[PDB]
Amino acid sequence: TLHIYAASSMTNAVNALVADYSQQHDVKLVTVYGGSSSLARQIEAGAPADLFISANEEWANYLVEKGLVKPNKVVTLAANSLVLIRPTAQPVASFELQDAAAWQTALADSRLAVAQVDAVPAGMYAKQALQHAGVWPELESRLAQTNNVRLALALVERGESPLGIVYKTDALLSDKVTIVTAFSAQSHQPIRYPLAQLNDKAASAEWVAYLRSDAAQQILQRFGFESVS
Repeated sequence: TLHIYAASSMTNAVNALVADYSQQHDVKLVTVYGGSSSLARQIEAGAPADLFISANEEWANYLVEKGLVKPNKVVTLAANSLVLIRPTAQPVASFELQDAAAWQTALADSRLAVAQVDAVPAGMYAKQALQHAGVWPELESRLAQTNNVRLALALVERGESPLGIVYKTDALLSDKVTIVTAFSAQSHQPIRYPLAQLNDKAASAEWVAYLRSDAAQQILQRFGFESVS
């Protein structure tokens, strides 16, 4: 039994990857999805985990620093971009991201859906982008912060939040939301997903080899992830 801990934004792609792999190989792959920060802290506490996929470099390096992953057992798997979404049934024309007043008009009496901004990668990237737009001090007090990016997505899908900040890949799989605009590359740190191998089991190594292979990369591309050079 292999235990894979993966950022919530990886839910669908890892499910697809497990499915593809599981036909050629007689191994039981068990998956746990959640915010990358929470997953990492669970692993640090001793949770059985063979592999970890984070939505930022920092949480995988956290495990290296603590001595639970060797530095050469982390490889970058994929990249993403960050988007502003709305519920499909609630239209809002795009606006100047640096226009704090246009944010407060779109929000109206609601809150901006984001993952927890201090620790969850999607929240950290959101905060960076809003800081870069020059609108953070205004929006600071108008967030609905969730434990992971998929819970942020769901607030928007339900129409509870009229705007949210998620990854491009999260929007792409949902018909209940529409992309308002994408944040610029300059607005946040490049979104990169490391894959950390937490032990030397042969099965962990063969999984990693598959995840780095062309077959796995084609699946990640189809779910909307970006390649890394």
